[PDB]
Amino acid sequence: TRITLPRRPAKKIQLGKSRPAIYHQFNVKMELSDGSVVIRRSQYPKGEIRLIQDQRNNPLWNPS
Amino acid sequence: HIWSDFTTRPSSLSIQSSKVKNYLFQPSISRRSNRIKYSPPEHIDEIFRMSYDFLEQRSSKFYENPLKKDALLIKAEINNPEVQYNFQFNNKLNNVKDIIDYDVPVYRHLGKQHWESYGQMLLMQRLETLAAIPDTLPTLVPRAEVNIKFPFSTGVNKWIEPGEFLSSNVTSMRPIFKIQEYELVNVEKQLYTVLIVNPDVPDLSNDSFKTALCYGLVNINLTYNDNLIDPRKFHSSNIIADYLPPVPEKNAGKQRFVVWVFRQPLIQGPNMLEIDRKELSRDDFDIRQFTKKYNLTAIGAHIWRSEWDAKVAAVREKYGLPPGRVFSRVRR
Amino acid sequence: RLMWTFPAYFYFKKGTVAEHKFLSLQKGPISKKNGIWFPRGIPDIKHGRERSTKQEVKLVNRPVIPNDRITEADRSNDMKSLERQLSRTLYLLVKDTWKFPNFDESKPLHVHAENELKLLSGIYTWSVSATPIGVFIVKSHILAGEDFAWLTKGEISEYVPKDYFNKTEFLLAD
Amino acid sequence: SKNSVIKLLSTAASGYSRYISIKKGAPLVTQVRYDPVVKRHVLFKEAKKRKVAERKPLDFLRTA
Amino acid sequence: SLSPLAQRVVTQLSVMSASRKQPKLLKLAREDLIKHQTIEKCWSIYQQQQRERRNLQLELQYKSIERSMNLLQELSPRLFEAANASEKGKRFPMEMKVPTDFPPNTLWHYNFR
Amino acid sequence: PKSACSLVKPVHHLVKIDKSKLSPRFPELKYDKSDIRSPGFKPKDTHADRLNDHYLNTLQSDLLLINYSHNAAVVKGLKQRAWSGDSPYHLNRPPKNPRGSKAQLPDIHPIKWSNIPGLESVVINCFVREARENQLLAITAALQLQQITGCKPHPIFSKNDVPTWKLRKGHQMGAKVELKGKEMSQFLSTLTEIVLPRIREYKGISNQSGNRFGGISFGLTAEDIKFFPEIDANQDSWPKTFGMHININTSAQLDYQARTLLSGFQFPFFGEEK
Amino acid sequence: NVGIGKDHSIFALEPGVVRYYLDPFHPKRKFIGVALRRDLKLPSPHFEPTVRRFGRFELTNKRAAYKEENSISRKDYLAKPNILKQLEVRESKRKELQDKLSKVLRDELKLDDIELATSYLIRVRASLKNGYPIEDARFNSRYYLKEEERLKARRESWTNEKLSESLSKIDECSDLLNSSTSFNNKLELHQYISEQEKQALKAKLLEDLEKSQHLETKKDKNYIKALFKDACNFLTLSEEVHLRRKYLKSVFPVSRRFDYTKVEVIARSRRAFLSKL
RNA sequence: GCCCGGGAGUCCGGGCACCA
RNA sequence: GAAAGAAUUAAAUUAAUAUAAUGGUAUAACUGUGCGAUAAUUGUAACACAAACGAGUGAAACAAGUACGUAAGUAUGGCA
RNA sequence: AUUGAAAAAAAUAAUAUAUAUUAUAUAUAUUAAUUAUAAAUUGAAAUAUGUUUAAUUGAAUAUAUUUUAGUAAUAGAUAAAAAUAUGUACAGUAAAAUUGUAAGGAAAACAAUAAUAACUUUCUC
Ligand SMILES: [Mg+2]
Ligand SMILES: [Mg+2]
Ligand SMILES: [Mg+2]
Repeated sequence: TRITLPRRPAKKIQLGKSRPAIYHQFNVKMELSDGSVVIRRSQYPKGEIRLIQDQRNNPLWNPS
Repeated sequence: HIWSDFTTRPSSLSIQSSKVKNYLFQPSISRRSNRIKYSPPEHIDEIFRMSYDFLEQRSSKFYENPLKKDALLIKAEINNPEVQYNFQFNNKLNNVKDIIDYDVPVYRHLGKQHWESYGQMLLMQRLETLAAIPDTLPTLVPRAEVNIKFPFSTGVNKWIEPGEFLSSNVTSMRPIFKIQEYELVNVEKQLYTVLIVNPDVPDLSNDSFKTALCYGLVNINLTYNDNLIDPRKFHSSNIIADYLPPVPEKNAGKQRFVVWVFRQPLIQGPNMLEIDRKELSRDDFDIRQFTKKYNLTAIGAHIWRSEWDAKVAAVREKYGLPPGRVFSRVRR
Repeated sequence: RLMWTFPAYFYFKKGTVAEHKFLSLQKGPISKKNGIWFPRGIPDIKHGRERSTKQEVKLVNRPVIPNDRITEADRSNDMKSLERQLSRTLYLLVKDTWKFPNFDESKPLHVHAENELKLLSGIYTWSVSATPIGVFIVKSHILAGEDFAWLTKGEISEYVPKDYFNKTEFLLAD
Repeated sequence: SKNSVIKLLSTAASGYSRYISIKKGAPLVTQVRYDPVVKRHVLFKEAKKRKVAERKPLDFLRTA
Repeated sequence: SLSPLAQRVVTQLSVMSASRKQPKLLKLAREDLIKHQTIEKCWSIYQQQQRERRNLQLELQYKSIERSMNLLQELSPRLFEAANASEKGKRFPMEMKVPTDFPPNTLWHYNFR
Repeated sequence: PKSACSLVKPVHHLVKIDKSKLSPRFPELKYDKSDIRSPGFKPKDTHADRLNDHYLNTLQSDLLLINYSHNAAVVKGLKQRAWSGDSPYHLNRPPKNPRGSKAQLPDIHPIKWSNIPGLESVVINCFVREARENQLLAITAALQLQQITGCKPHPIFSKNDVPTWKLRKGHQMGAKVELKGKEMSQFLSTLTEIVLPRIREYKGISNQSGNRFGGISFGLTAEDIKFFPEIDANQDSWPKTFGMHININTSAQLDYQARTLLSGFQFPFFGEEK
Repeated sequence: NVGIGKDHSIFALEPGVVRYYLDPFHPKRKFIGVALRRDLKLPSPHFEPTVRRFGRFELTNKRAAYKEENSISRKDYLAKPNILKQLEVRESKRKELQDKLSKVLRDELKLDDIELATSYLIRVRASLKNGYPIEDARFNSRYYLKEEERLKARRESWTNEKLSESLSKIDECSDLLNSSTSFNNKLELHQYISEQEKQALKAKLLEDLEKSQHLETKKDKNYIKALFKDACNFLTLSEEVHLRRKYLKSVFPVSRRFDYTKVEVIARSRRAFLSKL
């Protein structure tokens, strides 16, 4: 009943030849509720994302 | 722009190859195809220039007693790319004056660092494992490298790795030392001594061993760049015990030959010392006692070890020694 | 240069319209063919990328245009304005030499200070703490909207005596 | 019951054998050891044939 | 061989793995390498300087605070006591946002409450 | 093997000896992990960490100010107690475990310029429990984690056995990722600007959630994970999502300080009274 | 001087006296050891030299000694004949070299003792082949000979005057060789060249190269080759190699290649490999 | 250990040696 | 005055040890990893412990080959 | 070496070639490869060869030839989840208890929980 992916013989990573994980990322533009844009490095392929529900419109983060 | 100037600053602080310098300032990989293939990282130029400017400024700021001054100089220089290039990518052993001056403090410092990184450690290990130190001379604190060579016999060129086995052929004639000093010491007034001792020759009376002094130089003058102790330099007045080769008796273990280097005690000119060349017993010899007598401070050491072989008889004959004893194969 | 390949096969499907569109933007790497000279090394391509070199990837619905980071510059005048140097820490300063809002014993000190300044406008501040600094000075942070003057840490040096600046230099951050 | 004996013959044909015990499932054993006739190490191989608890050949070449 | 779900899972796994995705490690000419090293060193030095600056500033501030406390206790004891009152439950404004990359539509608020 | 008897022979020098350097075996390993020559190289300061900048400029000074008590010296916590020497049996006796607890506790140092509270590290552990049955779930969880963060997670295996729940040792279940430096800052920003706000009924972190030596923790349900950018952009791709715990380690000596620090970064602690 | 067996049984490695001790280096451990002689204490001073036993006796009985001398490892025995053969081969080679040197000398017309000179030359050559500056190498070679002479004198109780004379002669020979002859790039012997002269020659060669960097014929190529043919005598090996690389470029500036523009097929001026190759 | 009966493998029941 | 490194001190201990109980064990025998599947090899084994004998136990050294180790060395199956 | 860009050389190490010595040295040249390995009709890419259009360029589309896609973990000398029980080499520390945290509690996972005196390097008043 245990559903698994039965492993292959893994690859031997020699000592000294281990290369660190540098995942492919993009410099994404994040637009908040208001006009404030903020840059973040993200792994998903998209240049721009505007947001509807954010901290800037939520009453908990701002009593104005 | 202090690193561009070369009035007071020695000429060694620059890269002597012009092309390389040019490349650095705005390559070396010889083959054309390979060069074509090569692709350097972007924006290296401007950023590099900025870095250079920063470091140059720092150096200038730094620029202004002797040891302190030397230290300051070293601090000022180290980050110079040119100096780094010179040190890293040119040979430190058989040094070439203009590329790397050990007169220059920065280079000296770098050399010391390099030594600390590996060779020194190796030497220490060899001393400890083979029981060179506690057996002959209580301890040492590295200070200066000491590389030996046996050029005359055979004729080949090789720096001996510490704790090697040398054939009787190889160690038939005397060795050459290169005592690479660091640590801002005086050069005119400072003299050195060098002793090749072997502590494990069979004492039949006690049943233990006794230590023989197989080669002894005293009152040697050294220089930071010029430090090869060849028969050119020392003269026959400086030899206290002239070279005797390793001639291990059959089944007398592996005899450890451990070359010690000491610096003289310092009081106007070069201070010498007599050492009653005749009186000093070389066949059985107390190193510690000797040191105590003349107040030496062992700076550096090196070591090799010899075993019996077919060749040793011939060597003995050449040197005009006895035929050599033979011992039972059992450690009874 | 060192990044991994972009694994398009996961994000985009192998028969989708979006995927197709994405593909259309991208240009592939020059593959290898037996019989040709490649003088820049042979193309070591794996998973749709030349390993040799760096690899890049082109890309209400609306293009996100950022707001300008220089309104103060545009103004070129308003030293009594908050929307001035946006990416710099500002400090309130008042005229009489001229200096920080001095105000001259039943109440706690910070609270008293807060009260005093609250009256001059009608603004909304927050005291960081009751603990004072320096000669007794309080710190506080603004959140709402003789001279009402706002300045950066460098600008203040020109607008104030040297000794005074020295006394309170380490307070004014960058 | 579990552990059977087997005879390992020198691959150099000096006829110097050596014996060891193994499990019944055990893989086809070989071991290099000293042969006093030839006076050097040599491979020793199973003389008598015996059935082996078959293991699947692990796949390094990412199949299917 | 495998179910569609299994395939999907495998794909997901791959997305994380370095299998076939990682490029060849960058080599450098000796001179280039040296340059890089120098740059790195410079950067490090700069960082250290910055740290010192900030640290120094902090120290100065602390000293100032201490001085103030000393003065205050001497002068108005009650006031000093009040100042001391431990801020065990203090909590930052919340309206006092974190600096963004680019500024908002309304570059500041005037009216409140 | 004859000996079985560990006994290091003492040396006759003060030279340290880093054996690895005398061996030529792993020539790539000889360089640092940040030296360009090493295959283990990766760039560190790719861009500027905005959150860290904020902390440095604005927050650090504030923290220093607020925490400052007047002449507060160390209230060194409970330690191992030495034995009173009123009897000969005490002589070579091990000390008494701390009056309060079994474990020994650290000293609380006063908050000066040298040791202001700061963010040390953020650990996320997603122990998908349904992975006892299906092992692909674990993989999916790990992928999700990776997507969220941008740095390789590590598998979480079931360390214990228990019959009541279907749990057996040696079973991959969930993923754990250690976030540090700029990456961690980025993650925190994402949490604060986007996720925590968007979550429907969130009243903020609980004030009782203090580790007590300046560590804070909180959960996220399986629903809230959808609100992350890397998942929200493709809901088609993520059918199952897995809840997670988030632990935040700080340079704070005490929990209250840590929570104050966190508040500076826009963390609502309206969950309770301390 | 104590071992430890599989049971943790402690046993003596040497004859001596048993002692039980506490070692400062190892607190909370009890030690059993063997002091080599009774009088001395066993947690022995850390820096004082370690008292070893040696404890082998020497084979006075002559036959026994002889036997001992004869006997060697098996490996040595196995690989001794081969080694001997190799040595013989080397010797033969050396002899050949010496002969060649002698011939060269004869050709030159220099005075010579001759055997000694040849030996010296060979030594110098060997030194050169190994990493040595040439003058230094020569000096070393000279010194070896001198040392040998000294040894001989010591052996045979010579009249020091004779020894001195011999040394002088050797020196003279060296001078003659040093001034008259010099090895080259490829380690063959020829007539001597000074440093300045060598430099001048190099300069001339460079000039020639500059002049004739067209190579538009087979004849031209041949000429170039001829010119190159005397370069060993006044040039370092590396430099020579570099020069060769520069100016005997197998091809000069019908195939196909790739370019930054778009494939590019090239026919070539077909007189770029006919005269080149 | 070997031989049967119910290509390989497992699971069961018969014999045939070994039985000093 | 800070950062980093090297550490050092304290606690070490009932976790772990293929397997009972005991004695040991962080200087790790306990755990992780590289190489290696080689000392879970071949002739002589002195001398001890133990011991009625038959047996058992530790084992230096000599010789032949092998593995790992920069080297020192270590390995004649398993912490006992 | 020919293509790009706009006299030479002086480390370590690796590789290629030569030779020195009863010395695993030296001389010259160049700095390759660093996670890959058979078998895919519909996936994708490139190049070569045609036709069309806004001598060429771009674009479209056809044919041929190849290249990729078999997607599979650990990326660390990994360190108390499993899997290797014998050798060696190099390294490191366990457990409990307590305080916490989506489902999650008595009992799944993760985090945190002893002292910095002296020393070295770095940055700085
Ligand atoms: Mg026990
Ligand atoms: Mg063991
Ligand atoms: Mg008996």
